[PDB]
Amino acid sequence: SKTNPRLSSLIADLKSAARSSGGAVWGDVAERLEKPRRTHAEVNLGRIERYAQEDETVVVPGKVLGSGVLQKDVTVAAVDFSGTAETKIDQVGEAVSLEQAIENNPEGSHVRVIR
Amino acid sequence: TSKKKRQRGSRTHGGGSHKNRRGAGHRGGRGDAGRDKHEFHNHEPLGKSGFKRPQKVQEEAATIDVREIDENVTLLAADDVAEFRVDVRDVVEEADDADYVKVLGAGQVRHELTLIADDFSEGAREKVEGAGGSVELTDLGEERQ
Amino acid sequence: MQATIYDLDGNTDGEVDLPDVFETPVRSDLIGKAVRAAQANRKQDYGSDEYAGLRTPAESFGSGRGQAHVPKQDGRARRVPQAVKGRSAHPPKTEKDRSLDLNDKERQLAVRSALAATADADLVADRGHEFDRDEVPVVVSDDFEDLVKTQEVVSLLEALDVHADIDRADETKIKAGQGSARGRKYRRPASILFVTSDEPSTAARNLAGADVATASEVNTEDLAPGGAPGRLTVFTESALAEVAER
Amino acid sequence: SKQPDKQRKSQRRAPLHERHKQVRATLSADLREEYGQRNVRVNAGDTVEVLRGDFAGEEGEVINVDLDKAVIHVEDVTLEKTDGEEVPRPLDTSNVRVTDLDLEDEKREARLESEDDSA
RNA sequence: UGUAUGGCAAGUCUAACCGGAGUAUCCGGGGAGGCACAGGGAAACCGACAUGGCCGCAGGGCUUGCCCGAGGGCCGCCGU
RNA sequence: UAUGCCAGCUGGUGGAUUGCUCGGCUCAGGCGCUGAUGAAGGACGUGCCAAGCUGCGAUAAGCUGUGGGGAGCCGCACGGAGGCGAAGAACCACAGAUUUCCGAAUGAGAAUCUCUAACAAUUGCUUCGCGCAAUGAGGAACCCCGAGAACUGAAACAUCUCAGUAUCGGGAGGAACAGAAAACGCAACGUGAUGUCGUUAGUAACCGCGAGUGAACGCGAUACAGCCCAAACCGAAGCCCUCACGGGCAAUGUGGUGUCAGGGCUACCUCUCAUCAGCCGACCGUCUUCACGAAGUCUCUUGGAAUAGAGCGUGAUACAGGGUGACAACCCCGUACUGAAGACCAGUACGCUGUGCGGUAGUGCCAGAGUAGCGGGGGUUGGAUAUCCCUCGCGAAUAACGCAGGCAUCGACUGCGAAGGCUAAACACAACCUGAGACCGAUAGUGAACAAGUAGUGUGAACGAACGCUGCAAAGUACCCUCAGAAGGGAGGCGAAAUAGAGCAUGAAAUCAGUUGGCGAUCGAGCGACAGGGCAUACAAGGUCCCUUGACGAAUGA
Ligand SMILES: [Cl-]
Ligand SMILES: [Cl-]
Ligand SMILES: [Cl-]
Ligand SMILES: [Mg+2]
Ligand SMILES: [Mg+2]
Ligand SMILES: [Mg+2]
Ligand SMILES: [Mg+2]
Ligand SMILES: [Mg+2]
Ligand SMILES: [Mg+2]
Ligand SMILES: [Mg+2]
Ligand SMILES: [Mg+2]
Ligand SMILES: [Mg+2]
Ligand SMILES: [Mg+2]
Ligand SMILES: [Mg+2]
Ligand SMILES: [Mg+2]
Ligand SMILES: [Mg+2]
Ligand code: NA
Ligand code: NA
Ligand code: NA
Ligand code: NA
Ligand code: NA
Ligand code: NA
Ligand code: NA
Ligand code: NA
Ligand code: NA
Ligand code: NA
Ligand code: NA
Ligand code: NA
Ligand code: NA
Ligand code: NA
Ligand code: NA
Ligand code: NA
Ligand code: NA
Ligand code: NA
Ligand code: NA
Ligand code: NA
Ligand SMILES: [Sr+2]
Ligand SMILES: [Sr+2]
Ligand SMILES: [Sr+2]
Ligand SMILES: [Sr+2]
Ligand SMILES: [Sr+2]
Ligand SMILES: [Sr+2]
Ligand SMILES: [Sr+2]
Ligand SMILES: [Sr+2]
Ligand SMILES: [Sr+2]
Ligand SMILES: [Sr+2]
Ligand SMILES: [Sr+2]
Ligand SMILES: [Sr+2]
Ligand SMILES: [Sr+2]
Ligand SMILES: [Sr+2]
Repeated sequence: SKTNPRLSSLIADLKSAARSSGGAVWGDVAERLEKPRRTHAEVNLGRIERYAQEDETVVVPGKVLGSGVLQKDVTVAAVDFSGTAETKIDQVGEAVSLEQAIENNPEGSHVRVIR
Repeated sequence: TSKKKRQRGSRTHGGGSHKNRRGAGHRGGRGDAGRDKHEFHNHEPLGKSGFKRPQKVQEEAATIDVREIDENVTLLAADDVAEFRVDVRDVVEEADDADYVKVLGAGQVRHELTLIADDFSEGAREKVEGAGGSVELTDLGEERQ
Repeated sequence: MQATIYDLDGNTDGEVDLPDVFETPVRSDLIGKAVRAAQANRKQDYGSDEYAGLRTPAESFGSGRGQAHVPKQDGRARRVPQAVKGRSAHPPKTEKDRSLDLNDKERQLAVRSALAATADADLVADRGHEFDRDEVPVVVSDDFEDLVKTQEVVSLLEALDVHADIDRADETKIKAGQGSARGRKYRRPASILFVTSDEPSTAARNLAGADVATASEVNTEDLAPGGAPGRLTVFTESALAEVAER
Repeated sequence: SKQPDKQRKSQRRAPLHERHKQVRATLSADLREEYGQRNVRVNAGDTVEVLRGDFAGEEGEVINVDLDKAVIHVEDVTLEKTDGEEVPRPLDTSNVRVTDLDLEDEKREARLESEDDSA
């Protein structure tokens, strides 16, 4: 059982979006967030640079960390970003909260899941 | 409700027969007893292996890969900007208590670097020279002969 | 956001920008953790005498006299846990660490979040406080630190429609249970926290349920008593500013 | 101290001179104005009015002051025994108020009239 | 040594102790040192894949079987 | 229906339960030696009446002085008699008087007494006389120096482990011990007395290389403080006792100088604010005690009693806690604020007096021996070749020399001067004072809330309990009847309550008396569960239930 009220809300909002709109991604991300913290994603930048492409939103079902270089102009969506991660992404792209990604894209289209 | 909290009424508290949880016999001896007899399993084998050199004749090098230096060049604006020039002795942490500084060659070198350190590996040179640049050995690093 | 400053008569005397920390998302689980730690860290070590019940040469007679193998002395059972006057089997021990640790960042985030909960009028009313305001926290001028009388602070809070909270706290409860015999007979609701800058308000401290604090050291406990976020607070203009870099 | 056990201990085990504070009663409006005090150590000879017991409303002279039991005997505030004898009902000075004082002592009068000390 | 939850994250945590104070709580300071950030070798000593290939779950895409396919799987290759 | 079974009712018995806390338990701060000037401890005394406790000592629950305190008092302990106190008692603080006998116990002996002037015994000084002094014994633990197990662990057991633990002998203090490098050895162009705390690290090291055992340098902190002899060169310039006189000590050396920034001596430069000795002598803080100290005891209702409810009002630098006939900031003590005193810090810091720091050149004048070191045998340690120590034997150099830097020898390099000595502060404990508590709450918590180390057991060493609660106030039951009766009983009186009447709040179960309902002297034993009948039932907190008929109608089904 989760103890964070904000994480509980995010999961509920991800579910509401997958059931209402035409998406399967937000319900898939919700299922990984309901799982234990150790299973959650701890993704560094060097991985988003390798597998992501432009005009396709990167969804991290965990947290983005600041190791490595990111050159690509990508919109990265996560539960949280480290202080350095958010700074390094905003220089070349855009660090967006998963809560914003649900309002901007409720259908969960043109999105890549990275772990 | 924990496991511990549900034990009142169980009699044996999960130990099986009440003839079980007694003394060290239930453990097969106290501590590491029988590590070579009845409980030899998954124990490191008996015996001596090797020797140790005296601690004050032991050198401890401070290591850093080219990948760490190269990934943080734009962030290291507090250092020299050449035609980049960086003294490795100022980058590595715990370089005070260490005997010498060594640059190892793991990863890629995407920039043109002029590195100054006490020691370099064969692969640390190949990657800096092959990506257009030099490797400068310190006056302390003049031990290689 | 903007926070309206009030003078000693309760009239609007300008307004200053409400600092960024008051927009920190309310996180009750983290606030509750910081309070649980503070309350546990002031708890004293205790334990029964290490030799209680062991001061006897009592021996068991063994088999033979139709009696249980219980250590006896002068035909009276002793020492063992099942015996009257015997030792306590697993008693409270002094050696036990009754303190809880907390990461500085996790504790600092809780102080910030508790400070932020103070800026929400609905949370403040949900916590229990009685008041007739829309804007919260109550921001008063630095000339508050110069007040000497308690009755003068009453008048200011009556002018600020925030005195109804002290009427809530003007009722002591005589607790159920033996805490009474140990000096913990009474308890009362927590009312208004007064955060100043130089010295804690000597004038406001005796008000029913009131707590006084300073912006350099105001913690999670005085900001959120019992771990419950949203305390009705009054800040000094300089306190509001100093509580920004926390 | 703050501990109840220690508070009652210090009161019940207080030395004779410290027991004077246990036999103090409040002064009337006129006497509070005249001497600048709220209360006084009740003396045998003072006139007092009962404010709380079954004898509430009655006036009388203080006949005895027992420091040991920390109680006073007031005139006509009695209990009738089985044989018919009228024995005094001990009163706690906290339930009593002083209407008139006995100032035969020069030291009690001096203490009552000075602003630096209290009686 | 696991697990659940929470903070921070290529870092993380302070210990003794110091200052403050509302004086055992609490606020600030303290990174000494620990663990992590490279390994292999008794030692001397040497020192690595920020991805080269193929499958493919979830998810996404399309003109609805076809593409992209993190994680995962099978290999290569690299250090000693 | 006898004996009797089950449940209940009234009354016992019993003392659980609930409520209460004069005691404990634990943590924290402060403080900390006593004794031949006879301690601590014990014995026996001591009161108007006095058995226990407490106090006290033949001046015996007390005497004197100063200060505080105050109209009361004569301890625990509420009696009777009597007495003391305004000539200022009680009570508290400080100081003083007295202070029996045994007790280190010291004139000698002795189960607390006795016999004929006593530092007994061992010492130092010495007027060689017990003339002047010292030691002895105690203390909660802490501290230092010695002696030193075993159960146990290794699943046996011997080395190892338990453990330098338990226990024993000796000894100091308020704290001990340690301590100004013959150091370290991140080997350095580096550190710089010592404890202690954190870490270094379960690392190095030990080990039937099994089980196990286990540092240090360094670093970050705490607190910081460095000095004196021996000898060289001087050579009585000196020291102790005494008011003095005078005496004693001292050439086998008192005293000066000096102490690795080596020193001395010789020749010079300059200078001192170092050091050592001595005088003066706190602030602040901390701990404790004390003085002062705001505001309702108004209305109505209930009550035995407002501290309750409703109404009106007040203080607050004070809404901590306690008391008071029930829930109290404003009734009483206190509490905040301010101020006073004592103790500790501390005879310390600062200040002062005096002395005088240091440098150059020359000089083989001086610089601690059974030592350094080697060997035999043991203990101890992580100490391994490379810990520390004991024992037996052997045994050096002289600064131009010597020791150390984790095997030995020689050289180099770096460090440092052993075999003489002193030393503040930071740290341990908890007797003592004070404070605190998510500790216990009378079979708990101390063995001990009570007569508690009490009663009691044992020749002795030693062992060792149980017992808390009337009531607002004793108003603690007058009078009368009965009786062998201060018994008990009856009647009666008090109180809100006696089913609060003395081990007296509440008053469970086991269980007992009486009694109610059900069963019962022809009948069979896990005592019941589930169904269904009899008989029994005040209210309350449950309100359903029966029969004709009718509607619906699964499986089944005439
Ligand atoms: Cl990654
Ligand atoms: Cl090695
Ligand atoms: Cl060093
Ligand atoms: Mg016990
Ligand atoms: Mg209860
Ligand atoms: Mg007066
Ligand atoms: Mg004798
Ligand atoms: Mg044995
Ligand atoms: Mg064994
Ligand atoms: Mg074996
Ligand atoms: Mg050992
Ligand atoms: Mg060392
Ligand atoms: Mg001299
Ligand atoms: Mg040994
Ligand atoms: Mg007991
Ligand atoms: Mg009773
Ligand atoms: Na068992
Ligand atoms: Na270092
Ligand atoms: Na005992
Ligand atoms: Na039996
Ligand atoms: Na503890
Ligand atoms: Na560090
Ligand atoms: Na019979
Ligand atoms: Na003391
Ligand atoms: Na007596
Ligand atoms: Na005496
Ligand atoms: Na003597
Ligand atoms: Na003599
Ligand atoms: Na065994
Ligand atoms: Na055996
Ligand atoms: Na061994
Ligand atoms: Na009263
Ligand atoms: Na030897
Ligand atoms: Na050395
Ligand atoms: Na009892
Ligand atoms: Na029936
Ligand atoms: Sr089990
Ligand atoms: Sr056992
Ligand atoms: Sr074997
Ligand atoms: Sr470092
Ligand atoms: Sr008395
Ligand atoms: Sr009494
Ligand atoms: Sr930190
Ligand atoms: Sr020093
Ligand atoms: Sr020497
Ligand atoms: Sr009992
Ligand atoms: Sr015997
Ligand atoms: Sr009667
Ligand atoms: Sr049968
Ligand atoms: Sr049908």
